[PDB]
Amino acid sequence: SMVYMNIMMAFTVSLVGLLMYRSHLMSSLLCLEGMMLSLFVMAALTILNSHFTLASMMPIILLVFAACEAALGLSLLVMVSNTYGTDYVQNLNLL
Amino acid sequence: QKRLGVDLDRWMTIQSAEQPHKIPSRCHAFEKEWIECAHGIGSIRAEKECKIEFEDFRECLLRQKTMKRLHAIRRQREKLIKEGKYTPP
Amino acid sequence: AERVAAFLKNVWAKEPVLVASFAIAGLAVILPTLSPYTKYSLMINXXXXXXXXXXXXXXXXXXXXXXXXXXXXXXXXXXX
Amino acid sequence: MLYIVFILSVIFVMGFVGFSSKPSPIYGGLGLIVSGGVGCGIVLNFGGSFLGLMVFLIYLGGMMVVFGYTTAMATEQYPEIWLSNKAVLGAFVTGLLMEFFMVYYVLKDKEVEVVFEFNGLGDWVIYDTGDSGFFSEEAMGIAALYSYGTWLVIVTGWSLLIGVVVIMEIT
Amino acid sequence: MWFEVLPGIAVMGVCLFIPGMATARIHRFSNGGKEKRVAHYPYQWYLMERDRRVSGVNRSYVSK
Amino acid sequence: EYVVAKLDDLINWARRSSLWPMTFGLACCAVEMMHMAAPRYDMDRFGVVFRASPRQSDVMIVAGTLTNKMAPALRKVYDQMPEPRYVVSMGSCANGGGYYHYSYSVVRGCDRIVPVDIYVPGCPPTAEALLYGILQLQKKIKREKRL
Amino acid sequence: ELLQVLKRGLQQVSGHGGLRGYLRVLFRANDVRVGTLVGEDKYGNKYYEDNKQFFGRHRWVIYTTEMNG
Amino acid sequence: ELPSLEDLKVQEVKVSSSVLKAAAHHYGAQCDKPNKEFMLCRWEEKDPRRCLEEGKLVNQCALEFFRQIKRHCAEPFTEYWTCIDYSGLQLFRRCRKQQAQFDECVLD
Amino acid sequence: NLMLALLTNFTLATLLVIIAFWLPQLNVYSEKTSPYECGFDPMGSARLPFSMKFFLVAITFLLFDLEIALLLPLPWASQTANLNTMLTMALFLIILLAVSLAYEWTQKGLE
Amino acid sequence: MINILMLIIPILLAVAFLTLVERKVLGYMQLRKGPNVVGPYGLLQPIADAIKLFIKEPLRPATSSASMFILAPIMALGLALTMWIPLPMPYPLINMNLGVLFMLAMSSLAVYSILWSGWASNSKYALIGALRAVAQTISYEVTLAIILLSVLLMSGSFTLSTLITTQEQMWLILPAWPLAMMWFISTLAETNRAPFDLTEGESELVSGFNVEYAAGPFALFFMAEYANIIMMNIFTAILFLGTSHNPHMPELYTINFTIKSLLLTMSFLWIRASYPRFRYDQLMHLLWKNFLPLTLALCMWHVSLPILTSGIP
Amino acid sequence: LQAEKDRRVLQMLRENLEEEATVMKDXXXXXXXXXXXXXXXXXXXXXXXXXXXXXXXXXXXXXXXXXXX
Ligand SMILES: NC(=O)c1ccc[n+]([C@@H]2O[C@H](COP(=O)([O-])OP(=O)(O)OC[C@H]3O[C@@H](n4cnc5c(N)ncnc54)[C@H](OP(=O)(O)O)[C@@H]3O)[C@@H](O)[C@H]2O)c1
Ligand code: SF4
Repeated sequence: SMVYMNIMMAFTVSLVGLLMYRSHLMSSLLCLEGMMLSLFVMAALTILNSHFTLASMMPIILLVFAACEAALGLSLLVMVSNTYGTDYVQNLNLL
Repeated sequence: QKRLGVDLDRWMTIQSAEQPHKIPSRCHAFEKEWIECAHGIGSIRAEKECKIEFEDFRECLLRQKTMKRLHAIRRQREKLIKEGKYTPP
Repeated sequence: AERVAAFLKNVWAKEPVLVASFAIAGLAVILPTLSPYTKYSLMINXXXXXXXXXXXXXXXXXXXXXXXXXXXXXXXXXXX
Repeated sequence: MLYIVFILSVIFVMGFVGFSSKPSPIYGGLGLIVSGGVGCGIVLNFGGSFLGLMVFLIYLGGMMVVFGYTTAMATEQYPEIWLSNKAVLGAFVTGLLMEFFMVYYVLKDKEVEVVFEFNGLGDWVIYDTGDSGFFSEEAMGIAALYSYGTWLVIVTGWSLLIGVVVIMEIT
Repeated sequence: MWFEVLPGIAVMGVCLFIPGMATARIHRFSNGGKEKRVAHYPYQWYLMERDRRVSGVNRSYVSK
Repeated sequence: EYVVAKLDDLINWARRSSLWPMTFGLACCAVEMMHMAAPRYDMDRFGVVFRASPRQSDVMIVAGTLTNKMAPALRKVYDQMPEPRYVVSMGSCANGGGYYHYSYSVVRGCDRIVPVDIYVPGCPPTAEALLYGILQLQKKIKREKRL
Repeated sequence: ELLQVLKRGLQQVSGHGGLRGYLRVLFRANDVRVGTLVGEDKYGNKYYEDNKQFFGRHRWVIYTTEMNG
Repeated sequence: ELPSLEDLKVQEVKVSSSVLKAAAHHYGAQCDKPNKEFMLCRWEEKDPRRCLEEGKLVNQCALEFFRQIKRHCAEPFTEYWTCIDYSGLQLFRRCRKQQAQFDECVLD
Repeated sequence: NLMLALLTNFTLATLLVIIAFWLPQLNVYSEKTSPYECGFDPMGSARLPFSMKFFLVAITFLLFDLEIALLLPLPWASQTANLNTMLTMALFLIILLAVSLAYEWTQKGLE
Repeated sequence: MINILMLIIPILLAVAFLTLVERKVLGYMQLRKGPNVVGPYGLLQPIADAIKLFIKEPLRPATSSASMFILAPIMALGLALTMWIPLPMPYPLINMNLGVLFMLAMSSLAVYSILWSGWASNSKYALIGALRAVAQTISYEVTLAIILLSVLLMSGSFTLSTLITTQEQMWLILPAWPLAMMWFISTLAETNRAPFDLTEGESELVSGFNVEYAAGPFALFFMAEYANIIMMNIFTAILFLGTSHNPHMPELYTINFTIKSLLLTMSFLWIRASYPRFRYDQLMHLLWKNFLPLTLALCMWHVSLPILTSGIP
Repeated sequence: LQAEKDRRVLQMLRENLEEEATVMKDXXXXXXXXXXXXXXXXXXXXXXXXXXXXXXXXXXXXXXXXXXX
């Protein structure tokens, strides 16, 4: 309507952020929590304006799962450095 | 659902249900109409009979029909500067 | 005793904080099912109104009166 | 002065540019504090202090874990400032043109948008909620509940059991 | 000796004493009746809004 | 005129009030430097608070023998100090070698590396005599900035 | 026990100097104590002694104002 | 849309000050018949335009309630009213000692 | 106002930095060094990974913090809903967290 | 608004006058005389440090970083002094919709002061004191929220105003007997002057958030780090202490509240002098391994209690 | 609850007089039937429509979580 357009514009920048890769792999895991942050604000405004009360529980569940993927991806980042030296998008073997 | 649940239910999904305590929805007046129109199979599949009630439902959450109306009033008040001004408040 | 008294004192000797983690948390599950007081707490929880009262149209109804102090419906009187 | 949320939403996108335009997870790490913390104010002004301050509890705590891998693993070579690199600054300078040039159309009349919906002004319409409820007020006032969504409690409890066991297998 | 220790405590009995009294005694000048109203939820907020509307005019909280 | 002259003494009163030493564990002099923290002869919050770190402190006390291996080390520590800084070379080693002096490794008098303002001559620097090293320091700070 | 402790502090201030004398032994002097004095010294030193207190202590002694120049 | 008349319902409406209404819960017991019928009208028919006529009787009885207290036992009512506004929003806490002076005069 | 309360504290804090920034000035020589604290030239120039040691314990916090946030309804939710239906569900989340920590006992890590 | 300005300037003086107590009480604990020469009892020395460290001391780091570093002492004070606002007191400055949520969120945000000081120096020497400060705080944030929840479910909601009214006859120390003992340890999550503490003091390692900082930023860190000690002492005196309320007379509350807090103010400096540091690895084993199963068992216990016997706000 | 509806009716009549004054000559605005096509329930929704002018009164009515006095 008005406030939604700004946070949708913040989503599009973070969308590019997940599709852009430069040197380190750490940027993606910031953008994974970044994109979930933008979705959380969008969920909070939609539910509260046209009141739900029952469905206001749903973004709290979403916020739990927001870091569920982020914790697993950040733990995968650990094992790549052990096999190599430093985590790099530039450094990959598979074809 | 590809496979539905029997006996045990895990609903509380659709709008205008049994409330958390007693507090009702802001769009509950328009929510009641959509359930009453689309309870039959030949309404949403046809998507012509419930066209009137869906457009009224679009007015509730987005407020886009009221947004363009209130935009015209606020523009005309700003356009009329130093000629024809009224301020009852 | 084989594990009731013989193994219990071994937990007290090495890492004694483990005894409290099982005993206190264990009693937290058993007590709310057997004790005859838990049903009273739910009664007051349902009795306390969050929303405003609703008026219904009366046409041959039992246990329904005016808003004034009279015997109607039930009305909470559980402990003062 | 009439606008409360709209000025905060500008600062919200401001921190988000430092993600597409990669500034390393320290300057890019700041975004989750700067735009994240102001992002709570967007939730708080609409209502519900619980869910508004819930963003503060995790996205700062979980960021410390991310910080535990900024001084670790990969990124410890050069700081890489977003004001130094030509490939990075070029994405930021085009990134600000996606935000600041949009606000130029907001002032006077409705703003031009890529989406079909018009933005308009909306100062008093920014809240778009009546008083209605008084005692135990707000939909967010009684938001989190174990009742009704009993199935949702089990699976959330499952997913937080899986991860602990799973990460142990990876490491 | 405690005759050296106690002036270190007495100096704290003045500076830390300020924020308690400064918040309470300022309610005399700000409001008529030495009280600031608690908001919490819209119910208590609405009572303040109608008070300022009903013949108080400029004042937020006023009796009669 | 009079307010300007008294304000300069007020800034100098802060250095007269408190000065934080550096824990230079350089020799036996450092053991008597620990006796400054010892209750019987104390400067603990009389005007001295031990905290270490060359970046925070105001006064550095060179407590013992310096060698050619230590000459590059101590020099940049003095450079890591904030610009209003005072050096107290305590002991005969700090003044030009206890014995030594004609030795191969020992740098003579600290003044070859870092300039010194207050000298303490005492080998086993008696805590009674050490107390001058801070009290005379405060007395030497008299006037700063005329124009 | 408590009454004698407060009386000991008041007697110490009353004995040495008075009102203006007590402030000179508080602002200029670090520790204030009253007892016996030797008296006779060059320039104008007070030199106090004969106090119990603690081991290796012989009263306030005190330094003179303007000793030589 | 068809809005209500410019003359409006209930002449000289509402009390002058808030908290005064919150201090007296006796408004629930006395004059309930006009209040409940307006409440029954409003839940069945959600429009304020239809049940404004019953709402006129609510405000008219509201003026009749306060005028009875102002005539008989006014001094214990004023002391109870100054007590509730002196504190924040305790409503019944701490002012229970001054509540003993009230109600007892009303019981006459 | 919450905005006026937070900004006045923040503006007073940053103003105190300016006082300590502009007043003390005389000379700035090539004297300041990279490592400091102990002295000598830095053997480890710029930045190097280091890493490890606490990699498992730090990750588990990110996983546990979400559950404590889901425990926050407890004092605020149990007011309108039925207690007997909640009792089975409220404890359920706390029980499973002890199960995950029981799996954390069998080889905790390098920490 | 005058109340905010009347809660920074007298509060900064309380952090200033803390320096007396930090070596007077700690001094007598070690049998040594503290402040004596400067003032009547050294009372002029705490205000002298403000003239000493800010006006004359000039340092800025060598290799440094860009805008960050000097951003960190702004983050130190501007997030720890804001903590005074949600405090219930006799009367709070803008009483929050939920009280303790703002207290827990801004305390974790105050940890960033020691975090951004790691990137203050680009050299690796400073960030070791920062990486140690991560784990010495990250683990203790788990229990800090859990032990709160067991107390909050026992009495009222998150609002700090209700926590004063709930203690009318007896303190909350007696029902929450093991939980009160936990809040002498869990309060020391932030880098505070203590035995448990974090990577801030010297002793073994280099001083964290001090070796990189000057005097002026470094002086601004102490005005924030010691400020958190008073903050935790007041917060314990709300959650566990109370004695009386009295809305009619604020004078009777203000004297009685300060004595309860001051007894706790001495208690942390009592801890600091008495015991050595717990080590980086073994502090992670005190909690998590040993204390986390204990706190959750008591959290399990405090869920059942309002259901067993009626206890709902 | 009546006091809420008393204010909302008075705000509606003020808006009706302002719409007739602004639109007279060229613009087409009927104001009848309103935005909703149902015109049977007629929701109040006085938050976006309530108070068309005056910034000081509108800011206080909209914000309740903000400031919170
Ligand atoms: N720009 C250049 O590098 C350049 C180029 C060409 C030629 N030169 C020549 O090389 C010389 C460089 O010297 P400099 O500029 O480096 O010296 P400087 O930094 O000005 O130092 C001179 C010192 O003498 C003192 N002083 C001078 N005049 C004084 C007075 N009237 N009253 C009191 N104190 C006084 C000052 O003390 P206070 O600070 O306490 O007053 C100051 O510390 C110049 O004389 C110039 O002729 C220089
Ligand atoms: S001067 Fe004497 S006491 Fe001091 S370091 Fe040299 S030998 Fe040791």
